[PDB]
Amino acid sequence: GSSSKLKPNLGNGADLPNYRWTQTLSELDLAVPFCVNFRLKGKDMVVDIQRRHLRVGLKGQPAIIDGELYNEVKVEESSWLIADGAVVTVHLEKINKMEWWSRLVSSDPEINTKKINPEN
Repeated sequence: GSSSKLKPNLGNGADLPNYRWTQTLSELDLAVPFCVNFRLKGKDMVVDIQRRHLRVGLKGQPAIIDGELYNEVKVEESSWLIADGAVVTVHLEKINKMEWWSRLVSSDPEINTKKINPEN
């Protein structure tokens, strides 16, 4: 069933405690900050973008994201990087490019999509 919902951010995505994302009809952009006492390198990260699954986290630690995506993405046109100041960013290209997602992964509360503003 459905559960309690969150108000969408100005980018039509969600602000969660550990990450935030925005979207258009065709893509989604995620930011995942890490607060660590070392320089964040690829070797420290396990990130796996699958057709309908996403995993993001530090090696040896509980993943920050590890869940079923709201809908399918084109892996070949999706990507991630470690941006300055230890912020991991992920870009997802949607397969159905005319659909508002209500959440990144199924374990997150949905945003209230009634409040989406297509113009942004």
